[PDB]
Amino acid sequence: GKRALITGIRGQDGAYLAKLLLEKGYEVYGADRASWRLKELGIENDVKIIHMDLLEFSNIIRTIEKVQPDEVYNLAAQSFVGVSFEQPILTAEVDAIGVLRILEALRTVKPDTKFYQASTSEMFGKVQEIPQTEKTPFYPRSPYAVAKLFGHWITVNYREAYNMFACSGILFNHESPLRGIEFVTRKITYSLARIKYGLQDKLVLGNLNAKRDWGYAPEYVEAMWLMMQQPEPDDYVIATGETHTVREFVEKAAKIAGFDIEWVGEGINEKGIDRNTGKVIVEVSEEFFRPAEVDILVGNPEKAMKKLGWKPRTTFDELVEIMMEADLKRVRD
Amino acid sequence: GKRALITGIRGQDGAYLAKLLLEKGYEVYGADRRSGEFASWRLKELGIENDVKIIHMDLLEFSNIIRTIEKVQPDEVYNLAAQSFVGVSFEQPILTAEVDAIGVLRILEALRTVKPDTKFYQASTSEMFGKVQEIPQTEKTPFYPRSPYAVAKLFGHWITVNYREAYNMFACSGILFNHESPLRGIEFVTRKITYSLARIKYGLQDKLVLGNLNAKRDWGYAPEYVEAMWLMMQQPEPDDYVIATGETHTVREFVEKAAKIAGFDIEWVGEGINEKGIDRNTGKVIVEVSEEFFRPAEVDILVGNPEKAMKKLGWKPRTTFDELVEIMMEADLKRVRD
Amino acid sequence: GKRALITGIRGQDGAYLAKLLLEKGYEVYGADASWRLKELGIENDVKIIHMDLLEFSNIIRTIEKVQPDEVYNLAAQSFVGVSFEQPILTAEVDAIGVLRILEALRTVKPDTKFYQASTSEMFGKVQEIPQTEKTPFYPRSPYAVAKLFGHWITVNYREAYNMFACSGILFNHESPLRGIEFVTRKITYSLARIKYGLQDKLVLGNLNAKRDWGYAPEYVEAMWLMMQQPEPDDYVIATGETHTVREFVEKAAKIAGFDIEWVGEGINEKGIDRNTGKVIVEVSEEFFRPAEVDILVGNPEKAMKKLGWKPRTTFDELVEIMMEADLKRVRD
Amino acid sequence: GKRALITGIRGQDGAYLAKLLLEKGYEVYGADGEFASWRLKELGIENDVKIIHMDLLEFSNIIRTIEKVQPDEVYNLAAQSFVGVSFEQPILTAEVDAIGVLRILEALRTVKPDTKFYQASTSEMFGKVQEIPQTEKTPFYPRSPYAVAKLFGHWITVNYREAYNMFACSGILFNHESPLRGIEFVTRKITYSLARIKYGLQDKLVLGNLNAKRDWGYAPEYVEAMWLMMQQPEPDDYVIATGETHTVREFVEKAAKIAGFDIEWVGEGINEKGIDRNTGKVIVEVSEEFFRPAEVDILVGNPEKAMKKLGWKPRTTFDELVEIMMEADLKR
Ligand SMILES: NC(=O)C1=CN([C@@H]2O[C@H](COP(=O)(O)OP(=O)(O)OC[C@H]3O[C@@H](n4cnc5c(N)ncnc54)[C@H](OP(=O)(O)O)[C@@H]3O)[C@@H](O)[C@H]2O)C=CC1
Ligand SMILES: Nc1nc2c(ncn2[C@@H]2O[C@H](COP(=O)(O)OP(=O)(O)O)[C@@H](O)[C@H]2O)c(=O)[nH]1
Repeated sequence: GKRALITGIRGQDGAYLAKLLLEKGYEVYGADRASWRLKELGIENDVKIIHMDLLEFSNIIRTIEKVQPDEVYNLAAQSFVGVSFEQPILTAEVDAIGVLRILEALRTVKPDTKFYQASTSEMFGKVQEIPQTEKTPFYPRSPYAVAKLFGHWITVNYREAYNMFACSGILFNHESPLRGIEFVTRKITYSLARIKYGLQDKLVLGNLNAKRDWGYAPEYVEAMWLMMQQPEPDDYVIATGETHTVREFVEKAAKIAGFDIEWVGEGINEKGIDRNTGKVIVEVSEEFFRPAEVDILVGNPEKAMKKLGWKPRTTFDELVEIMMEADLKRVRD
Repeated sequence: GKRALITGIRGQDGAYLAKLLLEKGYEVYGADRRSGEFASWRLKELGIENDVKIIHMDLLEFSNIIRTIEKVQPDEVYNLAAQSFVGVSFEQPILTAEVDAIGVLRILEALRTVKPDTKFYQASTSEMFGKVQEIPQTEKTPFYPRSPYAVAKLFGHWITVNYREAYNMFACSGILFNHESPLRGIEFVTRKITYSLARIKYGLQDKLVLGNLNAKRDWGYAPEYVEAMWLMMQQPEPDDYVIATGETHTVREFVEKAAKIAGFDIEWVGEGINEKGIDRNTGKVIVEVSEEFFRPAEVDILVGNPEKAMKKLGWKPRTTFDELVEIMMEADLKRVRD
Repeated sequence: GKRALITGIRGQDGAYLAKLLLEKGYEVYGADASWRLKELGIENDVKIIHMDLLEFSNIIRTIEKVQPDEVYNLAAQSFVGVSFEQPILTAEVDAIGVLRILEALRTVKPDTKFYQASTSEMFGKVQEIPQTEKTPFYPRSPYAVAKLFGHWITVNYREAYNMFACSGILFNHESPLRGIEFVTRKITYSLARIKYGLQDKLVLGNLNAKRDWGYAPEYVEAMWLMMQQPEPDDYVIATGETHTVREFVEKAAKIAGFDIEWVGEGINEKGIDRNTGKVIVEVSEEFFRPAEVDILVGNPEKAMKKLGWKPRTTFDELVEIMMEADLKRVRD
Repeated sequence: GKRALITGIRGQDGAYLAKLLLEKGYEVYGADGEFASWRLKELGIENDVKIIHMDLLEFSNIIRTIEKVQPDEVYNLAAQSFVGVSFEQPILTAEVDAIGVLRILEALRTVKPDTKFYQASTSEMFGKVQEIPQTEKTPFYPRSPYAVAKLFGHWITVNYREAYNMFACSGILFNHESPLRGIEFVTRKITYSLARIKYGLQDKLVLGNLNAKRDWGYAPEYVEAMWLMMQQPEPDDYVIATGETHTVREFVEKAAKIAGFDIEWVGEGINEKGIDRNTGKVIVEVSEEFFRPAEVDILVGNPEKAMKKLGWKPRTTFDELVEIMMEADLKR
């Protein structure tokens, strides 16, 4: 029975990771500064919530002293790229300096602690190779990305300089029913469900050609745990290795939702018609439609599949189905 | 008339940059954390102490930085400050990040808000290459920091790039390799060597204790490097440049050439950590390697390829390694003769 | 409609201040759902925004974006006990946090009116009885020490940059919005339940503890009054009189149908309802602390003279407002 | 042998304390440049003091230091001690002179509680004096971010004594100069100036308020007081001053004499000018440029308690001091 400490406990990954660790018999302490996610997973009463703020050092030190964890998963952050352009300094304090604060607190009070840093594919920014691996040169394109890159390297440096068990997971996009409404995958499934129940009329999106490497969040936090259970600390890219367009997602979700969508038109004037009603379910707005991105983010996780035995167990279709089902259920109630 | 704001004004680079811009008709405002009665010594030694306006601006106080930009309204800002000590960064990692990484973003953000048309130069370092991924290293060599200082600087470099690409601000990042001068700080091997030999020749000192005499370094002449900073800032489009000599020399060579200039015919008797420098001239021991500094042969060779600087800025090393060693040794022999 | 910014919006004071400011035509921005805002019916009228007192830049942009005319710093890590365990964190919010706001205003909008929420805790080892603005401070906890910094840095920004910065030294104030962890709500809320079977007995601490208790709505009004004066100044906001935890339990119990008779002493004191001859109130070693030697009571006359402020609710009415309110809640 | 850890080792008081403690057989460890240790060199102890890197802002760094040094006595003499800079960098000043004190205390509490601790408090905390002279009992009234931050360091030190039972002292020292005094302060300015004005390396001397009555003492004697109170059976706070005041004007007069000058104070106000009644050449001007935001007029302390309990008292005379400083600079 080990003790794990999860920052960002209220988010998609913290929630699912909490679930996973509890099933493996851990005592789970969620760092926070009630959560609808822990509750939806039915574990809000088994997750021990304690205070901790990555913005200040002394409270982190004391939290480690009191909790004495075996494993610390830092999934906490200001993860919105957009916001980071407006609040770059605050973003840096949490996503960059905050990472160091924990490492320095573990170095100072409990050096035998395992540390996982939640890195992102956003660090590859203007991709230097396709697909991307642990050896692909980084090229951040937003304050958020630059702060994350800092967190990455500072985690590698503490591993090399103090021989601490510090891992860095360079994770690519991963969704789930607990995904924020702010995200395209959830927006699509949430919206479609509502439309099917008259609570909404049309699904308004951006470029339907945008491509992403989408995975199933539960399987991703599992890779986090896997990294942490190895004899030697290392960093891994975690992704599916394939990309899909926003159109494939809408299209497949609309299908599961019962619609018989049939695209027509192109560009900003694209539309999806439900051949079951004859009305337009989806349409593109200039408000969202942005320039087709030449840089393609898709990771090559063979290193993780190799050393960790990790591998996606959900196909893109299964993921789309899971999310659409969950949201068809949510809207009914 | 143009006006420049230089952080770390009282340091080696800041002092030379100030001297250079003053010669170009610039109005020079500066700021340095190190104050006191001997702090502006580099400014006194170059004779520009009364030609530089010193203001208070700490890289950790955002409101102070903002007020400074508002009041000074600079045309060019050169961020040359920093707690530039690799060693100390392990003992003060967060403070190091707050100054060398976030301090960069504080200046940029106050510039974007107060006077967005201000040119900005960030003093990045070859330390960001750390475990060199390519030999030599160019602007394209993947970075691999090996210390909180290197990692912070990496943030400082990228945040600078991002502001150039995202806000179309004129922001430059100069990746400079070691550059020495008589103004270099005693802490560095170069001043340590010359300042020590000078004290040895004049009997004020016993011996010179160093680390591995095989350590290779790409040493350049400071005055030429700050000139490269000004060059970058005068280009139509901002960019980043590797500024180095492109060739290395061993700490041993530096001691030898320097020893002579001081009146010593050094002969190297020993192996590695047992190596010793005996002046045939008097059969006495001048140099010995203490295990206190020694470090096994480094597999990583830090050597920069400044060909891009040559092509766009028309910049290249002019002073020679022998001229550099000589310039430094003479400056300290002179300092000791007082 | 003037624009106001309130840190600590979800707390008792923040909730009541926002209601007072809204009735007066203000645009209210609250820095941080909250059951209090919803209970006052102003949840949809308070514009919620983000602001963290532990970091400086986010505060700057918030001021540059809201351009508030009045700022009320009611946010804080206000737990003496917890402050002994987290002294540094406490200082960063209750001491440096105040300076971060003031420094933001000074840098971006100097004509902004600023109110700092100080506490009688700064009198700690009371140097006079009662305590006034002229009473020497003597903080007895990291919390009180931090708040003291908050008070003085506020005085210094007024005198150095000539800013309209006020500091109100407020004593205890209660209301139906007080948290259950506080003695007064615990009393009324408990009695209500006991009256409807939901609970068995009320377990308190030293029933001899004496306190200067006021009505929160009147205290946040003094805050606003301070901010409307010609000149900025500091004021002690209190009732000037005190009562024991016993008087409170008793008066409330009488509103809850009980008829308490006190038997026992110190840690062995117990209250009995004659009407039903049963032990309702009892003291336990868990909540028992010796009778504070530092008698905390404020003389609010300066507030009368310059603000024309004074308590307008009796201790009895305060107990009634709370007891009645929690009886209604328990029913529904 | 006794082991002491001093912060601000290269500062004025830090250097003298190092000298004195070495003289008493202590192992000295100091935390804090190519000429930075110029003070240690001047007192020729530069090689008897072990230097370690510890910054008042890096808590983890402070902990490792106590852990590595295991000091018996800790004297915190480091600080961003510039009332002026204080207004330009109020947050940084607080983090170092206020929270910085707390980080040490907290590091001592958890790594080595039995360590004696000394906080370098200051008379600047009395600001707009509430009594004349000022004693340990004179209510404080800070007039700058520096003063306010220090006030926190004082109270936080007191609280760690009273609450955690630690040996924590707070020395409320009044202004004290020496030849090592920083060139930023008025005293070292005047003497460093005249050794120039009257040497053709400068014209005149521009000063601000030539009326600020100041209690001036001799640095070496004041650091003696620190060691003394730290040696008492019980920790406590003490006021350390000469109990005698002299205006900046009065200081210049004598300070100039030791170089050849006969004041001719002509003109009251910003138009005040002091000419040499000898070579008939004006050598002293004025300018609002040197008038502080919230100035502290009179400052005179009553070191009566230090006398009774520590036996401490000022020896060097005001003139002896002016002489000491004026000569070391004439020489330089
Ligand atoms: N989702 C993805 O597809 C990918 C995510 N990641 C990264 O993985 C991590 C977890 O992902 P996910 O759950 O979706 O992200 P979230 O955005 O949900 O995680 C943010 C969490 O951080 C907490 N938090 C914010 N500031 C602080 C602070 N100062 N101190 C402590 N906690 C704080 C938040 O709490 P509160 O609610 O109180 O603000 C919230 O629970 C993030 O760091 C993200 O950047 C990387 C690659 C892909
Ligand atoms: N620094 C400084 N202080 C001056 C000057 N002229 C007058 N003063 C006053 O001298 C007094 C003492 O100044 P200083 O030695 O710097 O000490 P401090 O006031 O304790 O920081 C203050 O009240 C100043 O306002 C001047 O030119 N420089």
